[PDB]
Parts: sequence; C-alpha cells; structure tokens
Amino acid sequence: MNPIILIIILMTVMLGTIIVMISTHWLLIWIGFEMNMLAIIPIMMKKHNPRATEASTKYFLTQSTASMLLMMAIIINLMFSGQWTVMKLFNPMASMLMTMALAMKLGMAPFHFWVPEVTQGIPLSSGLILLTWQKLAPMSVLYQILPSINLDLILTLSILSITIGGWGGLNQTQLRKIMAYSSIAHMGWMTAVLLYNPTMTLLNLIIYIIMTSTMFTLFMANSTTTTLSLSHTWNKAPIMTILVLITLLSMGGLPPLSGFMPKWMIIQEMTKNDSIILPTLMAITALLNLYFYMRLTYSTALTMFPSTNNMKMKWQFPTTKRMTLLPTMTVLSTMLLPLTPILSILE
Amino acid sequence: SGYSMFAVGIGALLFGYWSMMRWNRERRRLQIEDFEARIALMPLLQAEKDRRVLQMLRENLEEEATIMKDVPGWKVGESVFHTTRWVTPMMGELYGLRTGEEILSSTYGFIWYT
Amino acid sequence: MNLMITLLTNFTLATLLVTIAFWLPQPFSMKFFLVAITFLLFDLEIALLLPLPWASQTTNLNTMLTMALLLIFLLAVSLAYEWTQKGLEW
Amino acid sequence: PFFDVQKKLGVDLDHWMTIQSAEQPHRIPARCHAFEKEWIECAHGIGSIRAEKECKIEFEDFRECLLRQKTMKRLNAIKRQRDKLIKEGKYTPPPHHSG
Amino acid sequence: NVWAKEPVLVASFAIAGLAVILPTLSPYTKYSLMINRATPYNYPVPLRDDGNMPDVPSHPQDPQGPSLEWLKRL
Amino acid sequence: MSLVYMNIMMAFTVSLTGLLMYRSHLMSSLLCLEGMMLSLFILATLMILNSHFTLASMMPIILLVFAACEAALGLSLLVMVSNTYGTDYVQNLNLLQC
Amino acid sequence: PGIVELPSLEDLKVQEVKVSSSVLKAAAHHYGAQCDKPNKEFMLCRWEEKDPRRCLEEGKLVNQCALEFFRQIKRHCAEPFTEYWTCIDYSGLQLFRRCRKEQAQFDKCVLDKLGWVRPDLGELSKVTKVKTDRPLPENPYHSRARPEPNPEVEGDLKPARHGSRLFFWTM
Amino acid sequence: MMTYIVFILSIIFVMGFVGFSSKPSPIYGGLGLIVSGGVGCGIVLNFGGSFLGLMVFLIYLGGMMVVFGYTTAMATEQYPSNKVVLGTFITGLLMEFLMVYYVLKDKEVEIVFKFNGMGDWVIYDTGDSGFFSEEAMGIAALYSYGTWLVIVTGWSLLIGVVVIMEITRGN
Amino acid sequence: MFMINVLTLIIPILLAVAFLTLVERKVLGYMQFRKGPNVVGPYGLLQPIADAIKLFIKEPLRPATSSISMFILAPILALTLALTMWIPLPMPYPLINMNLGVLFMLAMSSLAVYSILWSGWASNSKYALIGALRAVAQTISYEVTLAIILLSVLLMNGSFTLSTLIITQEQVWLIFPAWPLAMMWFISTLAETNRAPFDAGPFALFFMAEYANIIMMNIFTTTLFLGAFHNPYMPELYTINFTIKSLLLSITFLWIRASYPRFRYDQLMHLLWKNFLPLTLALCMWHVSLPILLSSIPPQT
Repeated sequence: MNPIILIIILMTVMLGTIIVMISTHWLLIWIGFEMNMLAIIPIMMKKHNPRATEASTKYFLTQSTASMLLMMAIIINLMFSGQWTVMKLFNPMASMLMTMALAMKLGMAPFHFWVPEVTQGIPLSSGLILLTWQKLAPMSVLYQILPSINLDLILTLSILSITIGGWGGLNQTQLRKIMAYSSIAHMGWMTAVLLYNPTMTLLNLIIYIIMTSTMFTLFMANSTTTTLSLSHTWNKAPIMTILVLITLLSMGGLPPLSGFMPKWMIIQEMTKNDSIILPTLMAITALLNLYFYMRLTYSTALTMFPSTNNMKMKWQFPTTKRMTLLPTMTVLSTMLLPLTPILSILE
Repeated sequence: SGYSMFAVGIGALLFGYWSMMRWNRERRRLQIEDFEARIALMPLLQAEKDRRVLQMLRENLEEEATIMKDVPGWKVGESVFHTTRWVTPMMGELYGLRTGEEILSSTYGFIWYT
Repeated sequence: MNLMITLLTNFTLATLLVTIAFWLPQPFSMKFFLVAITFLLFDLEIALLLPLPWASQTTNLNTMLTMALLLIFLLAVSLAYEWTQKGLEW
Repeated sequence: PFFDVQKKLGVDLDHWMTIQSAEQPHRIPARCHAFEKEWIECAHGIGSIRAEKECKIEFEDFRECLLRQKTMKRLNAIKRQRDKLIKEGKYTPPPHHSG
Repeated sequence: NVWAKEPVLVASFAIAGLAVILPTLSPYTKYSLMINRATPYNYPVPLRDDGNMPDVPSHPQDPQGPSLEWLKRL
Repeated sequence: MSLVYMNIMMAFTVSLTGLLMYRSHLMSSLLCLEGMMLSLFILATLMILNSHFTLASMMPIILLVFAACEAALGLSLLVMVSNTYGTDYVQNLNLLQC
Repeated sequence: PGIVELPSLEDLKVQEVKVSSSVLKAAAHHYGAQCDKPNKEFMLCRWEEKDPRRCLEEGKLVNQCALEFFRQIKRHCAEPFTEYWTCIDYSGLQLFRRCRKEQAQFDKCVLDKLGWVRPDLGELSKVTKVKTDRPLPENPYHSRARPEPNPEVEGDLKPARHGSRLFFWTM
Repeated sequence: MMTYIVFILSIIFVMGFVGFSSKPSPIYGGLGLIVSGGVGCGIVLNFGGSFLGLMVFLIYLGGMMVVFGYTTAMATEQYPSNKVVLGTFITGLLMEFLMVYYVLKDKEVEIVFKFNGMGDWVIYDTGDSGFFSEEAMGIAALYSYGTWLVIVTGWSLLIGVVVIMEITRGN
Repeated sequence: MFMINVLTLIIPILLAVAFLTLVERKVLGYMQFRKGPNVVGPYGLLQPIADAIKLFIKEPLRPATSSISMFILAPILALTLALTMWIPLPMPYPLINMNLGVLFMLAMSSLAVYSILWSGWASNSKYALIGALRAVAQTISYEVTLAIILLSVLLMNGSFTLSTLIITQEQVWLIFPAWPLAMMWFISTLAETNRAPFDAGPFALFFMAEYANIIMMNIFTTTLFLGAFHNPYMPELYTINFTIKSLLLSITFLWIRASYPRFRYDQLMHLLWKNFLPLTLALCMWHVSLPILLSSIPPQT
C-alpha cells in the first residue's frame, strides 16, 4: 500500500473508465470493464479483515459473470451483422443479454444482492470510488446502445429497482447499506428515462455522484458506521450536523433544495410522452425512499441522543483531517435549484 | 584466460552473424524467384477455375431441373439474393449430391492432408 | 485425422500394454502459490510475444520494433518489480 | 457520453479492427466484402432509422451472404426431395461422374 | 563496483541497451525496408491504358519501371 | 446456419448453468467459468475462420489472455478465502449478512 | 428474385492444357516471356468487372496462348526440357536451387534456338499498362442509386427566442 | 468414420462440458475440462485453424489447468458417486441425445433460431489461392497495426502482477 | 501403409529406451571405476531385456485399489505423450509435415506436467505429494525460459515449419549465432528431463516416459542447433550424421549427469528467475533487434 502503488491503481481505474468512454470497438469496451474490475479489487482489502476478503469475493463473482455475459452478447452480435461498431444491435436476444449484463454490472433489483454486502465490509474510500466510477462508466455504454433496446427490459428493471431499493432500506441502521439501497434507487431513476431523453440520465448521474461525494465526505470527516456515532458527531461539532441535515434532505428530493432538479425534469421529459401512471408510481416510491433519510436526520441533528463522555477529552483535539472537496461540493449539490437551464450544458 | 575466452566467444559469435546474414539474403533472392513463379503461372489456373465452377453450376442446375419437377413454386435457377451479381458459390452449390468421397477429398482434403 | 490415426493406434497400444500389466500379475505455503500465478502471467505475455516471427516482415518495421521492445521491456519491468519488492523469496 | 478524443487527436487506434472492408495487412478481401461496401455506402450519411426503412434490401442481402441461411434451406430441400424420390424408386442417379 | 556484485544482470542491461540504441545507427535499416517492401505477394494488377504517364511500362522486360537490383549488387 | 454453432451455444448454456448453480465449492465454480471462457473462445474463433475476417482475429487470443488473468485473480482470492478459514466452502461465508 | 443466367456447355469447352503441375511450374519464366502479353487483357477484365461468365473469351485466348507456347517448346529446342522438369519433379517442394545445372543447359538451349531472355529478379512485378477494346464500366456492383442526401443546416445563428422557453428562467 | 467429423467432435465437446458441469470433485472437473479443451482444439483445427487453435492449447491446456489442479490439490481435498451429480449428468446426456435426435430426423431446431440440420462441410471456402496462411498473417498483425491494443494489454498484465502481489501481501 | 509407418516409428523407440538404460549404466561404469557389469548377456543386453520382463512380472505387494480412473489415466497419458511425440521431429523426412511443430512440442511438454500432477494426486495425500508439488513447480518454471529461447532461435528461421530450420542449417550451424542462448536452452533441457543436477506404479512405464522424453529432447536438440546437410535422393547420409550427433550429445548428457551434485530448491528457483530470466530477455530482444540491423529477415514463404 505504497502511495506510488495507490496512484498507479487509481490511474488504472481512470484509464479503464476512459477506455470505456472513448472507443468505437467492442473489445476495448470489454477490456475497459475488465481492467476496471482488476483495478478496483485492491482498493478493497486496504485493511486485512476477512470482511473485505469475502466482499471482494462476492463482487468478483458477480462482476465477472456480468463481463462474460457481455462477451456472449457481443459474440452473438458478430454472429449476426458483422462489425465491431458501437451502435444499434441486430438481435433482440443479443440486446437482451447485453442489458442484463450491464444490469448485473451496475445493479438492478433481481441483481442487487451483491451491493449492500460489498459495501458493508469495506472502508468508505473504496465504497466511494466503486459507487461513483462503477455507476458512471456503463451509463456511457447504455447511452451509446440506446436505439436498439427492448423497452420492457429497461423499464421492468427500473421500476423493480426503485421499489426494491426503497423497500429494502427501511430496516437497516448501518450507514453503508442505506447508501447502497439509495444507489439502487438512483440507478432505477436513471435507467427508466434512458429510452426517452438520455440527457436527463447523464445529468442525474452528475447530480447523484456529487451527492454521494458529499455524503461520504461528511462520513470521512468523522469515522462513523452507525447512527449512534452520528449522534456523537452531533456532540463534537455543530456544522457537521446541519450539513448532514441539508445533504440528507437533498438526497430526499425536496423542491427548494437541489435534489429536486433530477426528479422533476425526469417527470417533465417522461410526461411529454403519454406515460403518466409510470411517473406517478415512480414518484410515490420516491416519497417512499425518503423515510430512512428522515429517520437518519432525526438521529443526527434534530433530536439529540445522550452521548458518552470522553467527548470532554475529544474537545481539545480539532477535526484535523483534510477533506477531498467538502464545501464546494456541498453548496453545488444543495444550492443549485435555479440553474435548471444548465440542463442544456450537455448536448 | 577470461579476457581471451570472452574475445574468442564474441569473435565466433560475430562470424556466425555475418555468415547467417549472407545466407539469408541469398535465401530472400530465391523466395522472390518463387513469387515470380506464382505470379507468371496464375492466369491459366484462374481460367481453369472459372471454367470448372461454371461447368458444375450448369450441370447442377440441370440436375435440379430434373429432381424438383414435383413441387409447387420452385423456379429452376432461383437466385437467393436480390442484387444481380456473380456471388462466389459456397461449395454446397458446387459440391452437392456427390455422396462422400469426392467432397471429403475437396472440402476437408487440405485440412487433414499434410 | 491422420495424426488422429497415429494417436489412436498409440493409445490402443499403450492401453493394451497397461491392461496386460495390471490384469496379468502371474498445510500449504504462499511461497508455493506465487510461482504458479507468476508462471501464468509471464506465460500469457509469452503468448502475446511468440507470434512475432510470423510478423517479422511488413511495411512498417519501426512500429513493430517499438511495440515488440515495449512488450519485452514491460515483461522486464514486472520481473524487476517483484524482484525489488522482495516478493519471490523464501 | 461518447467522447471523441478518438477523432480530435487524429489517431486511428480503433478504426481498423472495427469493420470489414478496411485495409487488411496483406491487401486481401473478405468473404462478403462488396455487400458491406454497398450497405455502408447506402447508409453513410443517414440517421439510422430511415437507414432501416431504406437500406433494408442490401442489409438482408449481406445477412444472407454472411450466414447463408436461405441457400442452405434450398440445398436441404433439394436433398430431402432427392431422398423421397430415391426411396420411391425413380432413377438411381448417374449425375455424379456422368450424365 | 557493480561488475563484481551481480555480473550477469549488468551484462544483460548492457546488451539490452545496445538492443535499444543500436537499430537507429545502422547502414542497413533502409535496405531492410526496401527488401521487405519489394516482394509481391498478390498479383500486380494491370490498369487502364493511358493518362500519358511516363511510367507504368507495357512490357515486363521494358526497363522504364521501378525495379530492384541491389539483391544481386550486395 | 452452421450446425456446430447450435451445439456450441448449447455447451455455453451448460457451462453457464454449471457456473450459476454450485454446491459447497468455489474451485469448481471458477473452473466452470474457465469452461465458459473456452466456449466463447471456440465460438468466436469458428466465426472469424468461416468469415475470412482476418484483421480482427485478435478477439480470440485477447479474450483468452484477459479472461485468463481474471482466472488468476480469482485463484488468488480463493487462496485468501481458504487462508482466513480452514476450507473454501460456499458455507462459512455466512457473515457480512444482507 | 431474378434467376441466374449461366452459359451452357456449348461454349465451355476449350482443349485444356493437360500437363501436370511439375512441368507447368518449371516452365514459368519463359511462359511469362514469350506469351503473357495478351493475358493481361484477361486479368484486367477480371479485376475491373468482377464477373466470370463475362471474360471467358479472353480465358480461351490465354488458354490457346499457353497451348501454342508448349507446342513451340515441343517443336524447337529441346528434348532435355523433359530432363529439366523430371529433375525438378522429385525434389519435394520445388526449390529452384536444387536442379540449376539443367536450368543453365535449358537457358543456353533457348538462347541458341529461340532467344527468350529470362526475366530478371524481380521483373515479373512492376505494374503494367494495357490498351483494351471494351469500355470501362460504371456501377459494377449491380446496386440501386443512393436514396437521399441529408439537408444540411447552414447559415448564421440568431440569439435564442426568449432564452430557454422552459417553465420560467426567461432569458 | 464419415463426413460429420466437426459435428461428432462438437458432440463429444458438449459431453465433456456436461461431464464437468454436473459439479464433481474439482480434480475430476479439471480432467473433464482437459478432455473438452482437447476436442475443442480438434474442432477449431478442423476449420483450420492452423495457428491459433494450437496456440491457445499451449495456454489453455498448457498454462492454466496446471495452476488450477495445483491450487485445487494444495488447498483442500475432501476425500469421500453422489446421486445428485449422477442425476444431473443423466439429464445433460438426455438433453444432448434429444437435441441430436431432433437435428437428425427433422429439418430445423428452434430455441429462437433456425439451424439447418446437416453436418456443415458447407458452408466453407471454395479453395482460394492463399499462399500466405490467412490467420497467421492475421496474428502477424498487432505489431504494425496494433498500437493501442498491445499497450493496454501489457498494461493490464503489469497491473495483474502488482494486484496479485498486493493481495498476497504486498510487498 | 501409413499404419506401417506408425509401427516403424513406435517399435524402435522401446528398444531405444531399454538400450539407453544399458548405455547409461555402462558409461557410468566406465566413467566411475566399476568396469562392468557385463556378465549377464554378452556385453550386457539380455540383462536389460530381462529387466524389462522382470518389471513386467514383479509381484505387486499391491496397494493400488485407490482411484481407478486417475490411476489408469496418469501412466497412459505419460506414455502416450512420450510415444507419440517423435512424429513432427524431422528425421530426414518427418512422419507428418506439420506447418507448426515446435509449439506442438511445448504443448505436449505441458501435458507431461499434467501427468506428473496426476501421479502426485494419486500418491495419496503424502509428503511424497508435497515433493511432487515441488517437482511440478520446478518443471513448470522452465517452460517459460525454454519457450522464449526457442522463440529467439526460430526467429532466424522465420517460420515454425522446421523444414525451414533444416534449410537455415546448411551454411553454418545455429550454435555459432547463438551460443549463450543454446547454453541456456541446454540447461533448460536438463531441468525439463527432471534429472540431476535438477531434482507408485507402473514405475517401469513412468521410467519409459522419462527416457523417451530425454531422447525426444536430444533429437530436438540435434535438429534445433546441430546437424548435417540434408541431401535429396540420399537420406541415409543425413540419418547417419544426425544419429551420430544425437548419440554424442546424449553421452555428454550422461557425462554431466555423473559429475555434479544436486541443487537445493531455494538455489534452484533463485537460479532460474534471477539468473536466466533477465538474460533470456536481453538475448531475445537482441535477436529481435538484429534482423533490422543486418537486413536479414527470414523468408516466411
């Protein structure tokens, strides 16, 4: 775990995502996903507990069978009209296998059984990098192969992802499983729009990555795994309280706060089609996945749990970490309501 | 004797390289003569190939015209394709209804000979 | 399939020989582990290298010189890396 | 996103493995070369939907070049009719090696 | 120095460094490219008659075309 | 439709079910993944051979070298799992619960 | 679809060159020397128009040129051309370096009674012109015309009408 | 002993995949994968298939199953067959025989496909005059065309080495 | 007549193995001062054929009712590799003209490693199994070095076809443009034959596999680096001089078997990696960068 070795491994994660983005050939797409896997395994097991070992095992088996299913879909594509271009496919079976491979790759509700387990037994830096980059990079591939997808695939997986990432989530007091179920709900919210206007999908990706970076930075400032530790971080410092308040209420998606720009613009360019029952079902489930955010907030910064002493001893020592980028990402993640015509930054 | 052994080893090595260089250039001259052989020989074999595949196509269309007179539809020489171009036959158009020995000599003959 | 004929004849000869020979009497070390994976990775890079002599004639010889030297230089980089980082020892 | 530093830098790293009818190492063709050349020159500057509704004929021609589905169907029907009439007992056939 | 510590490694680095440097400075690399280019695998196709080129000779015995001679001339 | 493709895709689905349903072992699961790799290799190689698609013959060799180093990573993870335990069962991974 | 047209065996019968591969490989350079001036009409026909059942007349002409060349090498010098190809015959794959004495004998023979200078390495190269009689073809890929161009959007652009035209945020 | 040799080798290939996909002891699984790899090499060589099919046999059955059986043997043994494995092998054999029977006595087989039921000696090439062994020149690319490709491949191999040593206790 | 060609390949190799056993034992007897033994049979030949029938007819003390399938597949694989792998070896005109044969040789060497591993697993969970696992490691760590050295010495052939190898070896040998690379290849053959200095049943058949593997590597050596000029319409001269060079190199292989102590396993792996593997890399990149220096790239036809 030398710093040169960590710089090399993070550079290979960057290189895997760039090779996913930049190529017009399927082999480099598969190599990008594969190098991203091979590099993201030793960001996990930065400790040496068996938790990280079993988590990396589960992630490796699910990630690798998703990669092999992807390669099966590409070889069926070359069995039909034969070229290695990143465009419209030429088989509903091949697009079926490919969307199921990417669904295992970034998490849908029949497929999400690895996500809370692999986020439980790892530190917060590894969870941050896997959530941000592993849910960033295949969205580019879905954005490239969107004109040749059977709709029932995407939309059934998206509805089911939102409702299962909502329902599973009202029963966890851990932090990382709450954040993983929130990730599943936002994968569903990005995926359901993808056949209608994908600018909404990429903008929702930007917003969710900024929100998750703020969340994990406010948990990196003070080492917490349970909500009782969040109440002790109420006691040690007051600004962490109000920022957990604002970022949780922006994960919830309330209108004056900047977590409503992803949901409501999706509602707009969903209902300029004739789909209305699907927006009202998705947005009632968006009412549903706010409750665990709200009990999190009631634990942190609205009521006050009684705290153990030795905070009397911790008061002499200020929080002398460095934050990655906390205040800029906080005010950009929460105060960005009236810049909705930065929607058109993207085409 | 170490410096002298190093010197005689490098000397024999360089002599080997020089002789191998000269023999490889004469070998390249002979390989260019082989390319001259295949270039000057080719159009006669191309003509024989064209005549033989057109002969099997005309024979096989007459064979089909005999063998399929008891079915609705079925014109006798139906192009599967839409565009009117000479597509290369697939060895099934060529070597059909031949029963075994000649098709094993012609299709898989090169693969398990030599 | 002619080598299949050879292989089948020698397999039948060896099998009849072995059946006559049998029917007529009348913990773990991690240092053991790394050698196999290191074999696996360098043998994969051998599989990358070894179509070089089929490639030895082309129009652009300098590109082949550059990428072939990059292949062997990366192989030496990985070997010297695990050499310096005290991995393959006992 | 589909970033195009691929096109901005002017490096042909991924435009040679990609499609048929490119420059092979020795200048040799493919099996269904001209079919893809006509299909690509049909659907070059077209927005991938009226490319479906207009370049469909050459696409089906290229597909039936590639897999050769209907030609093997025709060969199979020829052999099955051959079997039923040789079982019926008409003309033990001398089209092979003779007439 | 380093010749007495690990001699075979230093010898390998020296022959490797000449294997990197030495193919630049050579009087034979352009000869290698010419020998390698001028061998015809496929058929040199004929072409349409005249744009009045002072090239493309009509006879393979006619010396008006680019030919090789330095195979025989060492 | 090149009949051998039918049985090789059948073999792919066989190796896929052997990957997915598996009892009390991880080496057999990884070995069935290696078989699935071989299936993809053979299927893509018969396609590239019959289509004369010569410049993209890199797919079989690069597919197999990359999925081989996948298998190497999986073996190292299996050795780590059997190092932090006595055995390498699918059992005894029951901690880190959902 | 439109059925295919094939020439019958009223036309597809030229007397073949019924010599085997050994002597036909051994007699290569002089076959390129005297003959193979009119074969390039055949080969240019075949490469311009990708259609056999079209250039078969020139195939007949190159076949009779090869048969006349072998008749001329049978009539004139010499008889040890038989010795030359039976010397190159049994040498496995036919190296031109094994039986070279009789190649020199054959070259002295053909320079004595026929001329026929051997082509230098590598003068069976060097891309060649030829005049023809048939015209150069348009659309040799027998395909339809191009469907539609795309109407190109050009001209300068004005500032946008009232900014965004979203719900609000007017300008 | 007939024409359908690619079909017969594919049938014994599926036999081997079922024979280790019925979850045996892992060293018997390695034996079954060795048999499957040998007959798959036979398949790809019968399409010819000269270079690459035997190339990978050096890697797949030359550099993989050794490490597989190695880490199989030194980790655990579990010396005891079981009825569930034999039942799954019988079901796999029955699926094989049913697919063979419906290829034989029918025209087509649909999963969602139309497989024409006959051993594919056709389609296949019509004996084109190569003189350069097409797939060997194919793999004789990556070095004059493969600029980015071998760079990212060797890069992932170097990262594979450093990942293995880190997980097995870097440094 | 092709099965007769098979039989005339595979009948002399068994006699070759048994008479190799007598030759190695008697040349140990005339290097080390034991002038003998030669009493059984005139000049010692009936003693090897009776030794073969003795290992045939020996009382079993039978332990061998464990894991029938593996116990019947390990010796059958070892012997079928050792008995089938003289087919692409070009004794003057080879049995099968394979377009690529040296990679085929390396693949069958790795299958011999598989048979060693199967016998080790059939050795029933023992300190012998741990020793067999170390033998697997010291057999597998040299197919890297042997393949890379073979690659660079066939880079002057240009193709794998091995008749182009007998073309290249007429003017000078292939020992002079690569003497250190041939030296390291010879040491790698000493490692791959699993004999000194680099160190249940049927013991006679695994013995058979070892010695046929050794004569394969010696004939492959004599083709790869040494040899005589082949002459068409006279193959017997090439047969004579090829057999003489292979016999002399096998006697020198005995001459190095006799007079060296074994190596400790730490020294063996240290030796392999930290001495051969950078030096192979350097000699191989120099044999890559030499044809661009000398305008001599070999003609792949």
